[PDB]
Amino acid sequence: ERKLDPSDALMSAGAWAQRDASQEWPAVTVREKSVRGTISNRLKTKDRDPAKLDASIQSPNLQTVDVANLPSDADTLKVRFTLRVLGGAGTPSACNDAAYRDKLLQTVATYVNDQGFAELARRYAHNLANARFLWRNRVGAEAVEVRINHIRQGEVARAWRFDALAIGLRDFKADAELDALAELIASGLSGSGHVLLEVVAFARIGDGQEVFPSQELILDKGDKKGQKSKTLYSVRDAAAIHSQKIGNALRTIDTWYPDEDGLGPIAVEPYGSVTSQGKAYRQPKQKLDFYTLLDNWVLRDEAPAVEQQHYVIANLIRGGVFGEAE
Amino acid sequence: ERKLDPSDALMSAGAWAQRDASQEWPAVTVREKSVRGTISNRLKTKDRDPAKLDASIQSPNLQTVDVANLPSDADTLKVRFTLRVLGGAGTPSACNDAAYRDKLLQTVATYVNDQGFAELARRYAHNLANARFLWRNRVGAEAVEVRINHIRQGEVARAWRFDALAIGLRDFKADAELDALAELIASGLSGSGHVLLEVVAFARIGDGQEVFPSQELILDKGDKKGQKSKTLYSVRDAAAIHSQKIGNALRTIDTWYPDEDGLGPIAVEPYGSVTSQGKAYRQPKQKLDFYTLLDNWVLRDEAPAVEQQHYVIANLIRGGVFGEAE
Amino acid sequence: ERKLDPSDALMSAGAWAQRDASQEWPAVTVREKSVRGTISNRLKTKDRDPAKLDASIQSPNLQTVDVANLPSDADTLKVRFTLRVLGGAGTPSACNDAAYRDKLLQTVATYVNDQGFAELARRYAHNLANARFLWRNRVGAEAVEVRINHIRQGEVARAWRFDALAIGLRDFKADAELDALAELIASGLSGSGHVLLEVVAFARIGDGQEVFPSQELILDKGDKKGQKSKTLYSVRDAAAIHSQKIGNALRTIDTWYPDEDGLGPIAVEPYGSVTSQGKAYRQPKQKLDFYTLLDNWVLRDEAPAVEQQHYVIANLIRGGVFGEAE
Amino acid sequence: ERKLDPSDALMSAGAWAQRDASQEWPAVTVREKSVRGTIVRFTLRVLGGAGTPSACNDAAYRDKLLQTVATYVNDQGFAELARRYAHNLANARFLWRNRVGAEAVEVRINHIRQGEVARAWRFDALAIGLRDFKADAELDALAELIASGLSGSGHVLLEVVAFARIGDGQEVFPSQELILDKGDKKGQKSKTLYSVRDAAAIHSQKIGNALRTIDTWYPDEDGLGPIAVEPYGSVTSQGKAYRQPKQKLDFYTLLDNWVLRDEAPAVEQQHYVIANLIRGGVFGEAE
Amino acid sequence: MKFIKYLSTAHLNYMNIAVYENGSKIKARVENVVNGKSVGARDFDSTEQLESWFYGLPGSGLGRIENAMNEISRRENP
RNA sequence: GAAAUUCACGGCGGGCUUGAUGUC
Repeated sequence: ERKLDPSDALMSAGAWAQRDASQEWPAVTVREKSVRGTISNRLKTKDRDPAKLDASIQSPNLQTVDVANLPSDADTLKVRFTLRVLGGAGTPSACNDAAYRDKLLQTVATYVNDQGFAELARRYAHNLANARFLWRNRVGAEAVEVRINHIRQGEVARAWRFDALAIGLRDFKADAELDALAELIASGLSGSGHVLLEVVAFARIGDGQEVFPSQELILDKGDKKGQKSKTLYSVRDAAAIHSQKIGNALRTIDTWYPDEDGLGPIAVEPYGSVTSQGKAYRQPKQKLDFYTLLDNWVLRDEAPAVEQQHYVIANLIRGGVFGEAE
Repeated sequence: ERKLDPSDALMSAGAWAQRDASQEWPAVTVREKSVRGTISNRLKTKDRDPAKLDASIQSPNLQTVDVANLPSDADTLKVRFTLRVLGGAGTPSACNDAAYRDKLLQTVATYVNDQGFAELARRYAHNLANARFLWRNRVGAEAVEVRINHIRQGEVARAWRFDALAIGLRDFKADAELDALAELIASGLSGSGHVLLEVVAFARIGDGQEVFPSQELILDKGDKKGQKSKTLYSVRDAAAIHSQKIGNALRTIDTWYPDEDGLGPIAVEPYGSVTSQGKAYRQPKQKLDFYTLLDNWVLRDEAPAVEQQHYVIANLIRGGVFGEAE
Repeated sequence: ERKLDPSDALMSAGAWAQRDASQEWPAVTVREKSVRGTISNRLKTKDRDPAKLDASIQSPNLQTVDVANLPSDADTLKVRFTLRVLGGAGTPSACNDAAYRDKLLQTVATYVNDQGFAELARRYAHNLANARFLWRNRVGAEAVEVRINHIRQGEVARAWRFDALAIGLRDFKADAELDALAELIASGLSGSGHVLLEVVAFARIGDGQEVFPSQELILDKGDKKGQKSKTLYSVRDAAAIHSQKIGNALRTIDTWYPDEDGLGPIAVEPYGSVTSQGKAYRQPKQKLDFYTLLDNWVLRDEAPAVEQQHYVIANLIRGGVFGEAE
Repeated sequence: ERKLDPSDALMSAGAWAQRDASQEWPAVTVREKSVRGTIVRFTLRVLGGAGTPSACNDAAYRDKLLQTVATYVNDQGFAELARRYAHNLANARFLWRNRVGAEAVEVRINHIRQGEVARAWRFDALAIGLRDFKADAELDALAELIASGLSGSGHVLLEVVAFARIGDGQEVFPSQELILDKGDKKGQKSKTLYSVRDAAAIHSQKIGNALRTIDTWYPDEDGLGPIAVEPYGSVTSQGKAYRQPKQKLDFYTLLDNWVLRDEAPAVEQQHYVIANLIRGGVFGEAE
Repeated sequence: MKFIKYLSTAHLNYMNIAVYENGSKIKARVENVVNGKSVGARDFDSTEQLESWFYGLPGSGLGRIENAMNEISRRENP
């Protein structure tokens, strides 16, 4: 009875917006109106050879010539402006309600079950500390991913508006926060209780954010990239395409949503090393590891094969439900 | 006597137009003239693997390397613009007259019968509540299908013109309306009585609509897609082709006509759960269900096999006639 | 146990910014505010054929025609301004912390090992003389690479700011310094002890530099160039593309980082001849030589194959660690 | 042993600056401060004007590239041969005694009224190297013994061989005539003759002025060598690799002669015999 | 059948080269990382050939996977 | 003669292109 679905889908509630790299100066911080946006300038390089050679059957004369030679190419690498020291990040992510309200229903009875589970982990289990993962381990701006390395002062002003009128207003300092643990902060509970007012269908909340790294002068960045599949024939010169907004520098939504998906310390092996991104099969793309492998019973494709008939997860539910907040 | 047709056809009266995604700001709502249209930008993604596996007989070293890696394909992502918060929907659907006036006649006597039935369900049965399905369960903008999730304010201005001159004019709020039931509304009866002035051959009516979701900033959408049949060999990189109008973002007519075909609460099994799309064999493409199966006698391919000789449907006629409003 | 990584990456800490060629006059040296920037003019030249012929199998009639002719070409080449004798170099390089903090971890235990080695060569071995390579063999402005030839007076003012407020302040004379050896200088130890306050995670330091060659009048330069890969068909006239900032003359970061990578006198063969750029496989692009060839055991791709299991490098560590300061 | 380089480069020491066409009147000659620049001559100004501050670089064979460092050490040994062994009195007397005669002011030299050449020099802002000339009082096919010409050429001896940094702010004045035209430096019409098609001779400009570019100017101080193969006193050609003048389309020192700059180290680097054609085989490397 | 390693981070299509050896030849079955539905494969000599032509195709990195897939996919070998 | 194909998923990390020439 109540077999699994041949077709399931769940809408990505709590989705996110794009980024607005535009450059400003600290103590001219509050005057973010006409903050000039940045465009990906193009470099050209002469490539050396750090690639470790194969050692199966090769020769020590080829490395002489090749390491002598130059396989040069061009790279579209974006630069800060001349005198602007702040960065800029307008990222208005918005939360959607009704956390398990599906899109597809292979069996409506299974949908009614899962909605009953949503009332279990929503009415029974609360989202204080869930939203305190989404703030207390995201206000520490893993948001600004590669640029977080040695910020001068990472100011995080997660603002919010009803309308044009902005009322949800709070200030932070991501450098004054940990990035391996979450700590008790009152205003962090104002924002996370505000997301409690978001996710569980109370008020429509789209958080127009203003995140400012006050780092340095004309330095480079780590802005979002593209691909070279069936574009490296007509170009063959640029080999790192930065994706652009309209005359600006993206940090796309696809890296950005695992800034607010890197929560779960409910990983199988580690303890405090790894704040991985809570996913189906729990794979981080960097380390090529599979926390929650098939051999463990910690699969998101097994948490309703266990919970939908057997009701036992016991507070690993949270990383089995935020598998369905995507 | 009067055997069934070996060849039948009925013209899709009350057909629909395409959609015009173009972006605007609320309280600049009325100034829809130069509302800038949106183009499906291409982003370029990497990924993990959230898909289940066949778990019957596989070597484990498959899946351990399967989950680990990057499936990195580029995805054409339609994005909103930077500061425009309203959406935009110019969808001028037009109603055609003469609801059972066929295109083909395998027996003209059968055609005369069916026209007699059209006078029965047209002169005898009225289309007040039929058009109140087509308004009171379509002004609630199932129209704007996937974007309806957490609208800030879904403004529906179903306008109408004689000519260049626009006279049929009425304003709504689809968020101020139900999407599982229909309620008594006077202006909803102005529009539905206007469609009563449309369908049954009184005045030529093509309803230039202006539907505005005032939702949020630069967020994504759920715009209409394409296919990868015999285009995934020369491309193999894009795997979700959004169909475009001339420099714009379609929501095609094929999803749009089951926004004004999702009426019938005359389904066999459910009560108020399912406002399905009234079709032949009553199949919704999502749930893969067949309301009105062969085993029930509720088939559109049996309603004239019963009604054309036996005259008994008794107010399931409505979902046996809107089978012929397509 | 603890096999080598199939995937390693280390972030380029102590990275650099771009250059600002803009022209000024000496004894108007201190007034660098509105120093007018320079734009690489397009010289257009006619030439001889200084290239040697291939001499294998060639009819002698060809080269008579060849050297008789003119293979003229445009060459975008920058010129100084008319009365401005100083140069100008605003290069704000910034140091990043956490010298071996990786980006990728094929084995986290190997990462823990290498961090242990970072505590060895960081807590055990010090970076006084390492930063005295990065100052005492870079304040001597190998920075201003090709323009260093016969400077009138190369003034190096390596300034530094907390914020907009500049506090790190010191003055130099690169012509008063060697470019084959490093000597004991107190203020050079102020700057290098300041970089000691940078690299090892103490204070965020981005050094807004003002380097002034007081050389001569309207002379040319040696400013940074581009390439002619798939741009020499539509152009075919310019054959030396100088890369530009916004209306200015770049000296790009890619030549600039081997001004502060040319340290290592820990090369295999020479003694005081060659201050090469400390790299993987230690290849200088000019001489096409491979100091630390495969046949020597002085490879950066063998220093952890030796040190990660065997702990013996003995003060060639420094040119095996600044292989990982990139 | 010691094979030739697959990659050689030598820096253009003794390079040059741009020209400053600006117009003045003779006997108002000394007052060159606000001499109005030209964008045709002007109406009443009879002098020309030439501020060309060329600067000499040291270390004549100090390469930029080293395909073999031993070959570089050889060539530096040769630089000590033709520098310590052979002197540059008469080499710099080519660069003065056959360049103070202002082949400098190339096309405008035709019938100067009085070509005054004041090759000045400064330590700093302070100008100390100071000497006056008359290029019309000098030959342009031969070099003659002049004491002040040896002051300037001995000053370039103090330049080239690493003694003092010398950038010679020059003031060369043709006192020729009134509103006449010139022969100022030009441009090209490659992929600019479609959008324009009307101008067909683009003069290159400095900032609101009239260039004579460095590319014609450096063969005013490269036209030295009377060590050409065929002629005697006819041709003071520009000493180059393969010795080609762009005018006559001739190749003095063809492949068939052994007088190639791409053969003078193929001979000298292993065989040490050039014998005073060295000078036009070394000023091939002063570029 | 006697499965071995992949070729260098292969999808972008939920597809791969997916090399796995035969008893004498080697199968490189271009297939799904999902359900197991494949397109045509190619059987040939060892890794000393496999890397040698796989290197021998144009494209930069991911392009070798790409032109590799369109090379196997328009197959000669049944 | 008339059909909603989908929801959704980090791509990155480094790099001395440079050396010098007459506009017909």
